[PDB]
Amino acid sequence: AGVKAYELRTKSKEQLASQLVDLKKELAELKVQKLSRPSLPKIKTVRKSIACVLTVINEQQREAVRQLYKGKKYQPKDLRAKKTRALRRALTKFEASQVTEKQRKKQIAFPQRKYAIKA
Amino acid sequence: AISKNLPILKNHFRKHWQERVKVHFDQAGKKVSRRNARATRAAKIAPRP
Amino acid sequence: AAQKSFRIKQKMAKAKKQNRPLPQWIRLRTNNTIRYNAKRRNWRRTKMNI
Amino acid sequence: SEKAGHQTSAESWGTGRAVARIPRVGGGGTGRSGQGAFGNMCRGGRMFAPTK
Amino acid sequence: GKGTPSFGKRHNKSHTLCNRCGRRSFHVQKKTCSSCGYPAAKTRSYNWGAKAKRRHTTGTGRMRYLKHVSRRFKNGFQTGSASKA
Amino acid sequence: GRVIRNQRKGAGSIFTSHTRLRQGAAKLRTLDYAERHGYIRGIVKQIVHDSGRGAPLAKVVFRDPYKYRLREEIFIANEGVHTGQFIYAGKKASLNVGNVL
Amino acid sequence: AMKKVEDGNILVFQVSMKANKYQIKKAVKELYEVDVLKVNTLVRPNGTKKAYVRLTADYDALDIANRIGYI
Amino acid sequence: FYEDYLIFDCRAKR
RNA sequence: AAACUUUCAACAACGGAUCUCUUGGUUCUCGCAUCGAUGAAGAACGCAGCGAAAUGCGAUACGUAAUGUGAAUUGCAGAAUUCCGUGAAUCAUCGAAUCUUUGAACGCACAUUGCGCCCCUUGGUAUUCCAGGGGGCAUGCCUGUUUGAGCGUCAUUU
RNA sequence: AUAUUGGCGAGAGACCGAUAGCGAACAAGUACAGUGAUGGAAAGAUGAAAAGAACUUUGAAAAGAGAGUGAAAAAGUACGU
RNA sequence: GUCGAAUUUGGGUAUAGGGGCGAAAGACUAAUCGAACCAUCUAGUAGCUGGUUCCUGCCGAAGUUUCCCUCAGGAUAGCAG
RNA sequence: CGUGGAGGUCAGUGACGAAGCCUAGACCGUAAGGUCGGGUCGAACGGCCUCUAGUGCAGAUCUUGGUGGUAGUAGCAAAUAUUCAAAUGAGAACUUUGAAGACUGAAGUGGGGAAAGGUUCCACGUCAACAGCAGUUGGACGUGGGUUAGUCGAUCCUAAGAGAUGGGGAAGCUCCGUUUCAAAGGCCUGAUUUUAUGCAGGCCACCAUCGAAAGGGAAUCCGGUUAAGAUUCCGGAACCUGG
RNA sequence: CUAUCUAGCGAAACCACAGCCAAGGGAACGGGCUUGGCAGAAUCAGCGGGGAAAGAAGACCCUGUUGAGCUUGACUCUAGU
Ligand SMILES: [Zn+2]
Repeated sequence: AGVKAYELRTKSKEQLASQLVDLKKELAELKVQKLSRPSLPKIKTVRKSIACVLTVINEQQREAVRQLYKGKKYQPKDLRAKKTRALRRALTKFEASQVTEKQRKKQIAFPQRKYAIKA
Repeated sequence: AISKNLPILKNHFRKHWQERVKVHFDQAGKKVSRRNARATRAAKIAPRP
Repeated sequence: AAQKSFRIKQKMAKAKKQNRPLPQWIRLRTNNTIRYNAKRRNWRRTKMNI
Repeated sequence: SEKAGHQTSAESWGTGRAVARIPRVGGGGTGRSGQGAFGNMCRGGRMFAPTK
Repeated sequence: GKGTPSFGKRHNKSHTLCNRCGRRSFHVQKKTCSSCGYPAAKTRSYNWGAKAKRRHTTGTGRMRYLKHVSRRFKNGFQTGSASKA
Repeated sequence: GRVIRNQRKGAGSIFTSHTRLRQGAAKLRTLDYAERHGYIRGIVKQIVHDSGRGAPLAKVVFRDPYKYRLREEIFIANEGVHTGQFIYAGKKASLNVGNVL
Repeated sequence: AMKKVEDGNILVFQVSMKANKYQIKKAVKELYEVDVLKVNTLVRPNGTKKAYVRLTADYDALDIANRIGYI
Repeated sequence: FYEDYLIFDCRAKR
């Protein structure tokens, strides 16, 4: 069965810490039994739940750091995007849509007109 | 090498020509693509000719 | 050798754990074609070359 | 495939070994070693006049 | 003398393992792998060695990051997450 | 043909010198101020054998005139030079054996 | 190993290969509430780490090993 | 692989 | 005359041809543009209740979360509340995470699981020693700041 | 507009049909060789379904003879023909 | 044969292919040396050798001319279809 | 004449048995080859008009695979040498024990290690393959256990030598060189008591790093203990370093 | 100690088919052909006459408009100087 994440996301941080150490104690108490018994598949669920709890904690802290660095340039290299080396190095649409005044005037005066040819 | 009465031929296949042989199997698919591109350009410039 | 590096010892340990026959329940699985372990190594027959 | 039959480093052994002079596969430990190579009459071989 | 007896004197390894290729091709006296070129920055490759390139190039391993690049591209390198439709 | 033995002696692979037991380069003292305006005194502390050299060496000790230090020079010994002997190096030095006029 | 823990007051554990004697000592003190006298580590030939942990005379490894739940 | 040495005879050959 | 030899047939063998199959290849065409210091490709070691591999993954280890579908997985065992439901599944999807030791590999090194330095903190009666925990310390180049050096050099000093 | 034995995704063939076709239809760039660079395989098909032969007997056992499953054991994992 | 030294030897280390090393034998350089090994150019060229896959029917030779660094071959005329 | 495939026809044959294979059984054809019957077998296949080609084998010291005669033959003969009984077992020239006879003969067939190997160590079970006969045994097979260090070593130092940096060459992969034509760094005491560490002084100039399980080197010994570990574990008795 | 016989184990070289001679002719020295002599299962141990026995596409010689090593007032160049 295991624990669910939707019911952990409501909990605080300290509750999760206690949940976590309880679960690791339980996993120890299971790995002392696995050597006596041949089979013990319950252990997978506890491993699974530990992983879920850690994922939740990681997300809770990463979101706090996002809101901390909200509204400013220079946020960290694991919170902002990843997309690709090239696309990160490429011109923004600002930096690419930049024109000279010489060409803006010509674009406003003489743009491609919408013509049609029957009569 | 030279033999009976036949014209002196000048066939330029003493290089590695069989690395550069372009057979145009592409012809029909490419015509299709040309037609579709023309139609696309038309739709983009929808009134224009 | 006896006075050996950890890396060598580690690679040996891996070889040891690998020196096993099949688990005989894999043969019973559906669409199974594995009859035996064909990567099986023995110290007399074939050397690791590490 | 143009590569077909030619993905080997085979060399004839010559004369004095009591074998045909077809190119043969070098090395050891395999079964393929010593086997004929590159030829139409040979297994793993190149077909005669490969289709273009 | 040059055969069977002289092969008994062979107990010193000219090559050991490399930390970039794991192949037992690292020469101890020259400090150079004969497969990977380590510790050169450029992985050793030659185009006369086609089978060799074929044995080490991309795909021959896991592609721990690059498997997913086609998928991220297909979905447009998006961020955020779904919305429980 | 083949590269001959005299041609192979320039790479310096096995034809280099065997220089481990040699005590050092038997150089005279650097020409500073004393040796061109006066003299400076040193003392011979030991005569020793140098491997690959049929002439013995003399470990002459001079003083550094600028720092409290005891820079030691390695001279080729001359016939008659002995331990406890004072060597005088410079322009205004006497014409005796061992001196560096 | 069960002969060791009855007689010599020596617990035998499987340990992370990144761990050392300091960590093992601290961790036995934490998880089992016992004072450790010495630690002796070997790397087994299956690649795992084995720790022999000898406790003080105040405690008895036989009495805490069944508290853990193995004997 | 083998180059046996006994087939080598130059006595009476030349 | 039997045995033996040889020939042919039946049945039995040896062997694995032929025949029929084919989640594979090969070629042709179409379409797209997407690796990496935000740490790539590749390598090593490891992870499953019972796996040596392949495949997958990284001490959250044949996987986590999220979304979707909607009751499986399967070789055995086991679990069942998960079955008119925030929910099975070696499911698909994947936008959030983890991502050992390495590698362009980045503290110095490496035939070593070696040797250091800085910050914050904890314990040991401790700025200095020891240990643990977290975070850091490459090169080259660019822009800028700060601190500087040079009778290179100007002015102003009394 | 042109190129494109690579990569991602698709569609097709008067192509090959397991000594062929890619080296690789399979745990294949594997096993194995080699100091090393490098070299480099073999290996497909039971049957619709394991229903993969309970049980009896001879034998130390493997196995045999019987019986039995199955449309067929002239299909018994040394398995289509 | 020699056996206290121009000795024997381990390990580390250097010397890498027209290069090394050589008390010099063209000796050794991983069973490879009058120029190692690996892969590629490379299916290298060959007037030279060997081989060249079904039936029947009709016709049916030449080993000679001239030329060629030509003489184990080709062009040419001739014989044949 | 035959083969692989393609367009067409025969509304062609076929699980009531396609193709294939065997057949000193039949029929046709000069022949290539075709056809029928029987047996086996199990899923597809053919005649005619045309198209197409990776299209027909006795040879190539052909390729790959498989099999023979040779032939139950050569042969399993170096290292002095075995024998008796019992037990085990289905079974004993070879296993185990015992008794005897022998050898290595301390420049050993002993006891330990270096390299290399890598779990071969040890136990239990066990004999299809391996042990060129055998096998109840084994370095085999299967399942498991097992290697404990402040003092032994690596780690540290330099050797021959290797090799970044600065710089210089080179189209370039990279080469030279290792203190060089470099502005190449860090150590004691403190001084303050916003206070943590700046300024106060002063000192110092080497100028990376790698390179030895046989060189150099801080320090441990006895007794006991395991199936298998020990200068490492237990007991006792010591020592070095750092603080 | 082998060989030898036995129990167990168990290869290889080589092989067109095979294995009695004389002469004849014949690719000028035949196991086969012609003419003659002859000719009776299956075989063991030895032997070394023959099988122009096996081992290797002669290493001597010649040919190749194939090479390489070496030399030199060959032909043509060249690092260096
Ligand atoms: Zn490497």
